Amino acid sequence: MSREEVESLIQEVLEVYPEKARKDRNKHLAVNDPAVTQSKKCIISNKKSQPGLMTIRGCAYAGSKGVVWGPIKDMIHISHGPVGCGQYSRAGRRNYYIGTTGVNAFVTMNFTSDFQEKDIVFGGDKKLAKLIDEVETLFPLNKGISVQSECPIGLIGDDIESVSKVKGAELSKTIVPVRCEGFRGVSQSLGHHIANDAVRDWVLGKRDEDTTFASTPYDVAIIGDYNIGGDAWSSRILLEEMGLRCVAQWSGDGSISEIELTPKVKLNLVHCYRSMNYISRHMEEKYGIPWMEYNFFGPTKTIESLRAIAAKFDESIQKKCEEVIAKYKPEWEAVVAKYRPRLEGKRVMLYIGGLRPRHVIGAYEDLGMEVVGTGYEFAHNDDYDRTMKEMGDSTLLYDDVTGYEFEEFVKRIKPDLIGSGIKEKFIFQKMGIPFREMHSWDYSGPYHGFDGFAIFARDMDMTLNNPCWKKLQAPWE
Amino acid sequence: MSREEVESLIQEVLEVYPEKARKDRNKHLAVNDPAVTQSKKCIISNKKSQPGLMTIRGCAYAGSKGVVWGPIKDMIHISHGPVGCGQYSRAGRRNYYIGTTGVNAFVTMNFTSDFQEKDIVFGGDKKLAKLIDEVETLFPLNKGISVQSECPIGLIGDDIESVSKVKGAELSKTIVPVRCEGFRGVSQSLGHHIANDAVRDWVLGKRDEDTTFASTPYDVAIIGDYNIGGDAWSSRILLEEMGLRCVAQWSGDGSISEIELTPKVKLNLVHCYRSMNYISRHMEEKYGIPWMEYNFFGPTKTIESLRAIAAKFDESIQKKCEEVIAKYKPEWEAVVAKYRPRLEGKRVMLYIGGLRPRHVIGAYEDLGMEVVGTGYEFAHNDDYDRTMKEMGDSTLLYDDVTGYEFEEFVKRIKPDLIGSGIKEKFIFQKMGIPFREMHSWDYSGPYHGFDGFAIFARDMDMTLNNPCWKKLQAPWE
Amino acid sequence: SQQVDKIKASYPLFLDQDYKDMLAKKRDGFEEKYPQDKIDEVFQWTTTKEYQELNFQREALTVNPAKACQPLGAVLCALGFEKTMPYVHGSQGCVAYFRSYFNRHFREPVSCVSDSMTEDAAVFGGQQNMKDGLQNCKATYKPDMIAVSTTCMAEVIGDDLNAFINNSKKEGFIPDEFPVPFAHTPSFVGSHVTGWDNMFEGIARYFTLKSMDDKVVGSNKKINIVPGFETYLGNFRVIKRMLSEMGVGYSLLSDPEEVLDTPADGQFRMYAGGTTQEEMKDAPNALNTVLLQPWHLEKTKKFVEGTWKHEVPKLNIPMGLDWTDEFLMKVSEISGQPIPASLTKERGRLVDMMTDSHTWLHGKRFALWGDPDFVMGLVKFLLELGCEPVHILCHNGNKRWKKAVDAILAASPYGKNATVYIGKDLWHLRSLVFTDKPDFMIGNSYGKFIQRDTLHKGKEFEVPLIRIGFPIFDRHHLHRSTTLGYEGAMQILTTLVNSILERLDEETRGMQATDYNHDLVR
Amino acid sequence: SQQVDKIKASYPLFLDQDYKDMLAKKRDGFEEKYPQDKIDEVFQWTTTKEYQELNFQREALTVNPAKACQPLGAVLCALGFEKTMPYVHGSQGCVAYFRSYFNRHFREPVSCVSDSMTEDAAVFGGQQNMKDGLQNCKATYKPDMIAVSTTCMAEVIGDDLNAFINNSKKEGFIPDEFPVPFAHTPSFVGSHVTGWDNMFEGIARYFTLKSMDDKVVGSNKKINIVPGFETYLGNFRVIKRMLSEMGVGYSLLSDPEEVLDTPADGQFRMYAGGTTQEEMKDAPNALNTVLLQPWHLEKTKKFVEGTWKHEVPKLNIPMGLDWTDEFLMKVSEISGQPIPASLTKERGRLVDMMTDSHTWLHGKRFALWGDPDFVMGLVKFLLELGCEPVHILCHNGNKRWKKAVDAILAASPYGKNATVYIGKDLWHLRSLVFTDKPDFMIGNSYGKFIQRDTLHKGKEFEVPLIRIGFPIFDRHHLHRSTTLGYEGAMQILTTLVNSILERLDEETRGMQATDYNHDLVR
Ligand code: ICS
Ligand code: ICS
Ligand SMILES: [Fe+3]
Ligand SMILES: [Fe+3]
Repeated sequence: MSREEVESLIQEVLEVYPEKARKDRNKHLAVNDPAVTQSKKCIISNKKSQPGLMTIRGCAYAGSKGVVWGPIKDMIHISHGPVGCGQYSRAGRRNYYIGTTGVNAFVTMNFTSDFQEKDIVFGGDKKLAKLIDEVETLFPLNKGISVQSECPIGLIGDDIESVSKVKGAELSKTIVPVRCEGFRGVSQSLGHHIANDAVRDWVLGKRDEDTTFASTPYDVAIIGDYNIGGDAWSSRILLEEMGLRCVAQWSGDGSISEIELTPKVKLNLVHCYRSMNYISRHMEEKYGIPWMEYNFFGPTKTIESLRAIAAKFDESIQKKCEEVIAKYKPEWEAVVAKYRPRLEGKRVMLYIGGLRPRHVIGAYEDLGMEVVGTGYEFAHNDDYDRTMKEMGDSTLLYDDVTGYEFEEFVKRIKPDLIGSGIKEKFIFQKMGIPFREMHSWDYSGPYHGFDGFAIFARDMDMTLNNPCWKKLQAPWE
Repeated sequence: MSREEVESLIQEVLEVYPEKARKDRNKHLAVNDPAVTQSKKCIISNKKSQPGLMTIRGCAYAGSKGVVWGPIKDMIHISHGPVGCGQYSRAGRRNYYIGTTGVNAFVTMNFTSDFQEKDIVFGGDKKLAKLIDEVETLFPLNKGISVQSECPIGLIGDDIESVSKVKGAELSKTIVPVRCEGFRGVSQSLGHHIANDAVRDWVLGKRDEDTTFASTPYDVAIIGDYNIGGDAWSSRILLEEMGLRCVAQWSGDGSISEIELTPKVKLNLVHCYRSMNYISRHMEEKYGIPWMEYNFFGPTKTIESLRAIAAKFDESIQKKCEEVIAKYKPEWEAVVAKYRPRLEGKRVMLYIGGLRPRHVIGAYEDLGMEVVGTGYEFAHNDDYDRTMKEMGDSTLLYDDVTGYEFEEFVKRIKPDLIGSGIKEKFIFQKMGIPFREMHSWDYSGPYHGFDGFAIFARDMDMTLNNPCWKKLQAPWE
Repeated sequence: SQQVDKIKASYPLFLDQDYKDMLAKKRDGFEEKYPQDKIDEVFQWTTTKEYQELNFQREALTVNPAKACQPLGAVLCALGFEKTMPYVHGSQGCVAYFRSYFNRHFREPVSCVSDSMTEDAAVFGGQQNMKDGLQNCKATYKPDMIAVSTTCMAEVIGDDLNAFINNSKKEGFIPDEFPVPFAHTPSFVGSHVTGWDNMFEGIARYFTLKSMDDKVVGSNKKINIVPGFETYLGNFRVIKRMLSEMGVGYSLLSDPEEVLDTPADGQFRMYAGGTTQEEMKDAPNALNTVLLQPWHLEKTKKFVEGTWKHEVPKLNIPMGLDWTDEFLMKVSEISGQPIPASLTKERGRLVDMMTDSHTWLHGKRFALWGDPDFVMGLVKFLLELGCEPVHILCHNGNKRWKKAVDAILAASPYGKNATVYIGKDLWHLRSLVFTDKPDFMIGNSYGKFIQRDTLHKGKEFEVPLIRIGFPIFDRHHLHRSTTLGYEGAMQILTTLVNSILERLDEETRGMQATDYNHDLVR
Repeated sequence: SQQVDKIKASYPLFLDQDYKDMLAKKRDGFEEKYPQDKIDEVFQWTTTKEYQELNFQREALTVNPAKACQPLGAVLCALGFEKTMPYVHGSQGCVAYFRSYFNRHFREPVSCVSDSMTEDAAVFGGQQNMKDGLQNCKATYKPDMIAVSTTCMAEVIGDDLNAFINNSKKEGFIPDEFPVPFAHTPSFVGSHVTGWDNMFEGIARYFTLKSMDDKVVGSNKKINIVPGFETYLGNFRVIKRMLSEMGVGYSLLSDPEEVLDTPADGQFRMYAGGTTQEEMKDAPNALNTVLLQPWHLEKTKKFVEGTWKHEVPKLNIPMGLDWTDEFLMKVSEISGQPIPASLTKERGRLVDMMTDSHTWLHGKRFALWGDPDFVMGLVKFLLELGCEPVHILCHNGNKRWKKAVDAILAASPYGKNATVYIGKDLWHLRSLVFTDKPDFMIGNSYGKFIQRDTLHKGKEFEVPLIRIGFPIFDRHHLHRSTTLGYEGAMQILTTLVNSILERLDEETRGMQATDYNHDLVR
């Protein structure tokens, strides 16, 4: 609202920084204009964070182990290095799966080499080899092993690639070395890229010569859905109701056989472009599989996505798509009728990772809500290119926002609701502003699809209109 | 020892009383002499309590509803009067049973007429009739109804007998009126007598003309076991192993059909003489059934009891009895070997209702423990007749002990362990003396029989030798 | 049989095969038990709406009540005065029961005496019992005061407590100066809370009615606090702490917290703490009197306003956020003491916990029961949490209380599915939780049998019990908890949210079936 | 599908038939899953003694550790000082993780910054990162002090913190007088408690090493208290309350209780409370220094004895009856203050609670894990209750600590079946609780997966988890609890006995099967 006021706010917030930090952070804050298409000319992204400023960004290990590789349920992922990284990331992300944990699934376990001083001084390749033998003995039903490098692995002269090659050839097992040391890159995004490269080099092509899998013209793969709270399942049900056969989903509730089967599908459905565009483009080049982005957040986006996907196939799929839309119409209409009056007019600010800051705006607009500000930890300029046309005029955009910046922006804009991660939640609850976790769905969800939309609407209503927010001022003061 | 010391202690304790109270209480305290088998010349019992002295005694309603009638599982027992009595006695006594509560068993429920002022003024017979109709509608599988009168029923001239007769004839249901008003008698004992009379008059003889029950020479009934913690089951298994057929079990886990079948047995096994001697004697006179007292507390008493019971039948039962004794010998021998060294020499004082203060002594002596004092709330002089020969010379005996008296006696004698009810427990725990509940078995048990003896020994050890008792003195005091 | 190294108690001892076979033989041979199919059919029927309609038509039968008789409350009130012996004029069985009930709730000794009236007193009254009992009690237990209540035996025969006590004094059984307040506590009227009210009014009248001439309201610069029937020691403690933090002079009248929490240090202290006689004598000089549980302190209110001339504030029980705020503000206005920063911070911490747990609390449906003030405070706090009370039961409530609770419910959208029941018992509530299933029950230990029944219908129908109230017999040391003020609100919030999460963990524990939702982080 | 009036989240939404059928199709068609019989057989095998032998032969593989890395402890220590910003020299991903870990445990904002070293610093070092980061942090968040720790990146490249900070001061990035204590906190050494120790020693050295000339032991008549790594706010609070009741002057060094418990009153307070710089400067003038968790305060002990010349008492952690007694007596001896009657009464009340629940506590078998001092205090209290520790695990313990715990166990008959494991993880413990089943587990939220596994074997094999320790992620507000002193002992006793009784109620709930033992009174 009131563009000139928003650039004024940007300048006033920036005044506190030293000159180098202020000059840097100025490039990462822009006022939105939906007409603008090339976001490079307004906002800058995917740059190093300013030291000492309390960024929200993670590291490459989080992007690779926490995001891409960890959800693969039937593999064992080794946190190679000291104890901290695997422990802080153990079961912190709700990438749901079906399995018998500790027997044939291992997502919520923490396998680590637990580096000690001697492993730092004399290297850890021999410890790695013994660890792999121990894994094979103690978890015989595992279907492969990944090695997720923490910072010291890259710093010291360890060579996990040769260990992985030798051991994998010795035990006839897929061992995937991942050089996702946390000092690499500037955020989780290079973690995504490194992980995708590991998938391509060590897993994706194992069945290039195998032609025993039976294929159909309706074979699809879901790429970049990590099944947070069951999101991927709630999307898969709609796709299969449309008459498609989902051969694989990457990587939530994913298995290594599904990854290896992906090169046999007819279309790749990319949910998170930011994290899986690398492998999607590779698959298009090497196997000729087309890919498309879709959005199952809220009924309007879901309907548009289903229609476009069905348009990629024959007339029978299109008829089935119209049947699915008709069948679900009363459910999301009832949700809208019940919850839109309680949320109409309310204003939201968001700050999330690489996809959801723009991807969820349609659902808020379906509940009659406005996104007056959004931003990303680690998005790239193409992400902002999509975001600007998604967002409205004179709205605030922030890339790699500092804690101080986001607090000041919120104190000025005064939105009715903030959606962000765990490190901002309690800050804004103390500030008396309703907050929804937009990474973990506040241990709720799923939000994808028609079934997810009802949960989304209920959650936003229950938090935004909660009576607690009216009691922060003691009656005597 | 030192009979003179104990008599002096009795005098010193008595000095505080006013003259009339002191003269009364002097007759209820005596020093034991096992040669003295006429306890009336020594101690007096079954008299009114001295007002204002904090007796432990309950009331007739407790002796009738709480003790005799309440455990009968397939009947509905109505607490007729104001709300208090049934509420305080609801599920307070662990008379265990097998059933579907609220459907075909009703032991732990509280049915009451909940008298209001208008019921006191205008009478409650019509309320009782409507209540009985409501019971029949809401609990169709009940097999009979008892009406347990509280104090106002006797005071306001209500005629529950006529209501019971009329309604029982109307609905073809057994309705047993019990005039167990709490002001009657001086303790639970007259409650026992009134309840036994109600059983005799309204239930016991319903099958006098019925000869369809098949009988055997090995038919017995267990009379006066209320199955506290499963005691009666742990005794019944021993009886059945000896080759006997337990037709009836009064009244713990008892059913009305079992009571009605009791007149068909060959021998009545009386555990609690105090509470069920009335019906046992009646059954001997009316049906010619002999009865005998037994004791399944601890291996010596249970072995003697099994042999004496088997002696009442032919040689095959006696052989089976010797086989049972041989089979169980290693179990109680192992218990003795484990727990006697931990308890040898320790001294116990007891104060319980009417049977156990003498019945548990053999069990205590089987672990090498001495009972230096015992007494009863409501025993009669035949009970003390049985008690004197089983207690050691110059041991203290107290009838209807006051709280002050028992506290002073304990302060002087300083036993290693006290066994009594809930109203004394925390008093003596605060004095730093280990305490076992001897009514409810401290929510443990069973203690009867060979299986019960192991639980008894473990309980006495765990309480007597608990580390908490060594910590009452602060190290800086 | 038993194994010496692993001894079994009744559970699981009686699950052994020999015991199972013996019990089956007993049932088959001699119990004439209804066939299991009939038992299942009747149980299923008891879970139905038709059965509920029959159940709510009851007019004469009470099943599983949720209240006790007046003298229990009278005894609890008497226990709150220094070196005071509760004395119940009437039958001794009542006192045995009162003592056992309080023993099991508090896990502490409870001192109380009877004058052991018998059938002879039924014919000729209990005057002699009173004289001898007062003399014996004073001689033996050496109390500073004897507080006299009555059982229903004494009430039905119309024993004149005043005449009996006066005659005891004139005939030398007890000194004329020895304080013997009395109260008629008929058990066929009201309930235990009414008995507390009657006993307290009796004591206050005995100490203040005849000496009002030299009394000046506000002259001692204190506020009187009357807690009513209270079985959480934390509640007494939190009221005292909150008033001390504000620097407010106060006089807690009937404070039993010391005598119900004596240390185990090798000696038995029959008396400890308690309101002194000087405090009761000086109470009319206070600025005002605050009643913490007004809905059962009506007679006390009439006496305090009519005789002490205190303008008793219209305050709810200090439970939850809003009512604690209102209590503190009224105390501030009466005493002129500002609300200090410590209480402001504590209030903010409670609000912080509310914001931290709201997502799990929102929309949860509760059935609850208990005494009127406790029930309405719990209802108000539940509405503040965004929870939905559905079945609100108060066996000893009245029409005016029910209207007040209905007005509380109508003030919030979260009260739209709530119904208030008065005069209904726990069998009524069993039917309610079958036919309109809530998420949880909040009540005393008697709710465990309802949880048993609902589980018997099936795991999907089970309603877990959250033990708040009185009596609590099957858990240890919960009588130490707090339910009043911000601290009590915090404890209740923690209990509720962690009960919710514990149930969720239980439902999601199954491997490869429901453990996809067995989250580490909640 | 969804029903607008009863919306379902993931549980139980994914138990709907369409979702079950879809998941079965996914598994059968594309997952190439091992057959269910194979999965059952392998699980059963993982529960065996032979599997346990293989599991305990592990030398290189760690599975489900029960410890974290040093800088987490360093950050927690830094948080306890007034207006202090924890600053981690190294990579920013570590700080994201530390903040989220503490957020989820405390449900409170956690402030911490990094200087975001990247691949470039791997060859040029992080000096520029330090200069710019110190300047940016000071300018933006306005701290009175910046406490510098290190991630493993910085440790491996050997960044000289002292030189970097000194150069930052000389070159004007931060004022020369601005306090910037630092500590090397290598994550490949020790654990989070070691990081706390290193950070605290760094701060104490920075404030006291160069000004010892005018310091006189005992001149300020206080006792210093060092709590160590503490994640229960009640523990800080109880130590303060106990010392205040004795009238003992004290200085709690590293007090984070205010900043981890700010009220929700409409403003965000980044800093609150905390040890002041003046207290740290004056600490050497105290009578003595008491270390509450000595087994991870060794370096601090060396500095305090060597430099401050305080005769640090040999005291265990004040957990349980005997160790609380010993702590109070040592404090009394040092300060000359007698132990007051309030603490004597509180001790007697704890003993009272012990004497009441002893019958339910006796002989219960426990597996437990956590940090060394907490574990040994819990073991000592369990032995005091007559409980049997069976599996005692401390992943970050050492041989000397293990010997001390063994000496504690040998002093009691209840320690006869106990074994102490050091360097073992929760997969080892899973095997232990399968092959030598205890009654319960006491540990942090990571034990819930062990409870899940034991339940998968069967209800008779399930080991319920009792959540005491750090981190607790799946229950709300348990970080407010207390484990030290008599109050903490009381809370733990209540938790334990009521967990026992809750399990018993669950096992006896079955109608007509096991409910003969479903007693109202326990
Ligand atoms: S992978 Fe990425 S930060 Fe695309 S690292 Fe992050 S489960 Fe976010 S906005 Mo947490 S690029 Fe997924 C994400 Fe988005 S962990 Fe999840 S919510 S759609
Ligand atoms: S019936 Fe009697 S008081 Fe004989 S009223 Fe009482 S379950 Fe006692 S000593 Mo409680 S005459 Fe039974 C008894 Fe003994 S309730 Fe139990 S333990 S053997
Ligand atoms: Fe106690
Ligand atoms: Fe919080």
